[PDB]
Amino acid sequence: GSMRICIFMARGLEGCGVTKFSLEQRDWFIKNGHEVTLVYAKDKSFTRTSSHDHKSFSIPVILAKEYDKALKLVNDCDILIINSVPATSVQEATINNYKKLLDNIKPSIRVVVYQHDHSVLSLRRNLGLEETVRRADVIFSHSDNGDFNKVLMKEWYPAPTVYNFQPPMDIVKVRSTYWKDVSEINMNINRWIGRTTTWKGFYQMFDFHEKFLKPAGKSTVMEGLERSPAFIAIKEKGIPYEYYGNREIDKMNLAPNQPAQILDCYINSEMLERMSKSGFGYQLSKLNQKYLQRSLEYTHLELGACGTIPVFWKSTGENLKFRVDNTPLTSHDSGIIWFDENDMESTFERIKELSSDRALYDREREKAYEFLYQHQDSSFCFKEQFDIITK
Amino acid sequence: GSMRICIFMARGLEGCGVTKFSLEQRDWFIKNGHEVTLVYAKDKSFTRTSSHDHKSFSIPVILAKEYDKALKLVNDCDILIINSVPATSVQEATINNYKKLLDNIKPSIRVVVYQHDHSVLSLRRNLGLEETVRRADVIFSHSVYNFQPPMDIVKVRSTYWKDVSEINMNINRWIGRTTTWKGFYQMFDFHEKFLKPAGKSTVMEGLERSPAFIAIKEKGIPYEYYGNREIDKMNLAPNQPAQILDCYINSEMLERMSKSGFGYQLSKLNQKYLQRSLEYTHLELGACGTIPVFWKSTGENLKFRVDNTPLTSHDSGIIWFDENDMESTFERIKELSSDRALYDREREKAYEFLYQHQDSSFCFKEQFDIITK
DNA sequence: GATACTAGATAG
DNA sequence: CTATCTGAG
Ligand SMILES: O=c1ccn([C@@H]2O[C@H](COP(=O)(O)OP(=O)(O)O)[C@@H](O)[C@H]2O)c(=O)[nH]1
Ligand SMILES: O=c1ccn([C@@H]2O[C@H](COP(=O)(O)OP(=O)(O)O)[C@@H](O)[C@H]2O)c(=O)[nH]1
Ligand SMILES: [Cl-]
Repeated sequence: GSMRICIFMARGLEGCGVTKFSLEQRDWFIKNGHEVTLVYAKDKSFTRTSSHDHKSFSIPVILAKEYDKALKLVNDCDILIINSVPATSVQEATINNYKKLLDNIKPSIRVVVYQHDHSVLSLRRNLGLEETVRRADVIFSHSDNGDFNKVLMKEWYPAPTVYNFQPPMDIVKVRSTYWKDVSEINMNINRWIGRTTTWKGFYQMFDFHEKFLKPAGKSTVMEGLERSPAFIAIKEKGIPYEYYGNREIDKMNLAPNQPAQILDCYINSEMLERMSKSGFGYQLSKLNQKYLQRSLEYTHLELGACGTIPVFWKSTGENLKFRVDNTPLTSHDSGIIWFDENDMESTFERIKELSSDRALYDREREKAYEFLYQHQDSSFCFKEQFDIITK
Repeated sequence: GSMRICIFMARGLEGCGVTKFSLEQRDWFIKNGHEVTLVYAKDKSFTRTSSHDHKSFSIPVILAKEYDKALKLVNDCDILIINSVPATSVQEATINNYKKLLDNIKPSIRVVVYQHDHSVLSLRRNLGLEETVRRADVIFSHSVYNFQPPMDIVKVRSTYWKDVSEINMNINRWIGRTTTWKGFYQMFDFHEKFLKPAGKSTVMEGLERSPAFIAIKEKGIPYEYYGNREIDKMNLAPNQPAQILDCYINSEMLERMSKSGFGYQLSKLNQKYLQRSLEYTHLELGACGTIPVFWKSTGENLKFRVDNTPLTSHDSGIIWFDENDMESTFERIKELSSDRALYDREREKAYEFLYQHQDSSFCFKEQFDIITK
């Protein structure tokens, strides 16, 4: 009903899914007639702060020394949406003032908390999440069976209702901006996008390239594999690769019989353009079923929306439920290739078929785009969330 | 016996440690009967070029358009000492001519290369380091032979050492640069929690402006900034924030330090970069007559030149600043500020220890012998 | 195969 | 502070 919305990332602007969600959320609220202020605590900085285009509208605030500025911001809205909380690495002043903010927000402001993390390992790396949840008037999580719901919430309430949510994207806009004529897509390029955490399936991508793609003369690119501590393991296993920074992308060896070409971190818009011209995009996220309900990740949606053939993790499609009828995603003729770890041959065979038949290729991606649109477009999902928020 | 030495700073004259080493090296060679020419590439300019007194003899050359001039200079010596190489921010003409230079000097010239960098991050900003190693006849590193950047400690004392009666015990002077391992955050902290409340004053010289100040501000650290122009407007009275000087003239700082109760050099060098090498700012404190306050782990990681034992295992008169127990550090400082006799006793100790550890008379002799045979 | 997941230092 | 590089809990 035409309200003022303050979207708050108290952990900081990290540049990944929480930042992307906040940006898509802002867009939806603006598109639907509401006013939005996007605020983030800058007490902690992150590598991917520039990955998304937010600087022309985001408002940074140092919780440690600008409590007053933060307080006026969060209190100048009708609905306060908190998508992240301070990390366990911040100084006492930061968590102290954050907690102080929670206590001094007008009682009338509707506080909505979205928990974006899955594993308890990540959930524990938060400070003030308990007081955040206690002040929340509405709470969303990615799964009724996840650690947030089954571990933390039971720990705090031995209780408010926790609603499920999917992180939506304006899939129409992405396509309108990057979709390419199939004739301009290089069937030899296989592009994986993700992060350096085991459940993103980087090991499986290296394995698939070594056993099927490389031998078949194809090229593999992996974007987003930052050299964080987790990357140490890739070095210890002795996996072959060629690493490139963001200022040396054009110096990437995209010829056959080459190791996987790795990119550190990417600018979202630049990646979408490269992907729109890539034969196959890979998103191998493979979370434990307990974390899956209806949520695909932004990288899943980005593949389908930009026009490449999406290659997803089978068990992920099997354990996720289509938004329209709650049926497994794998039960639909979506055009998506469900990467099978125990049978990569069939996976590569499907890829071969598509690579040699532009018509079949085009038909299949059109199916993927419409399937993904129906499943997680902002026009549907944010409306569901809005109804729950204003319930 | 006497020889012609050309000291070449191909990166340019930055005005810090490499520049200081080059000038001290020139002094030692000249002092020991050798002819010296000091050459530097002016392709890249720097802020602290005038920090050290070199204009009366230094020879600038633009590698990009004075190759012939450069070639005749570096070829006009018996020993060529290369103390720095071109930065990656130089135009192709600069590095191209530098490599060409290495390939055209007489094969008979002894080329000595000194690697002053510590972290690999500083190394990756060096060009032509490949061909430099190839042409090099002798190579030195801080931690291939090891070396310590020596200074003529006795000469500094002789020029600035003041009677304890002339020293202001309330002044705490930190010297360094705007890079976290120089320990400026610890100095700010120490002033806030111990020095300021005790009515003491703190001056921090060398903190050049940089993006790091964005972080200093965000942390809400109080400070008053001064350019080398209005050093006269510096408020040294009690109850003041740390007083910062952006850049300093070496000779001027030594004079200021010689009259300061305590000098601080809080560089924290990971044990990997530490072997025997202290920095010039370390030596400068002990040489001008102030009480040196150094970083504890730095002294624990470094080995004394005389017997290879940790510096901290000696009764050196040096106050080892302990981030984990700053109160004890402050109590040590108070103790010395109260008894001028004890104060004099400790610095005399510091001077002799530092002299024995890294005076040019010892270190440059050691390096010359390595260079010779 | 914890492939079960997720800093610290230094230069400009 | 951001970008970049080493190599952990
Ligand atoms: O270096 C990177 C890494 C990620 N992203 C984007 O950040 C979002 C990450 O959301 P997702 O839920 O897919 O992954 P996660 O939040 O778990 O990293 C997606 O829009 C990615 O395209 C980006 O622009 N650059
Ligand atoms: O603004 C400044 C900064 C430094 N120095 C001098 O430059 C040298 C720096 O060498 P050091 O090894 O102490 O540290 P670096 O700056 O080379 O890492 C010392 O003689 C300092 O006194 C100076 O004269 N002015
Ligand atoms: Cl220098």
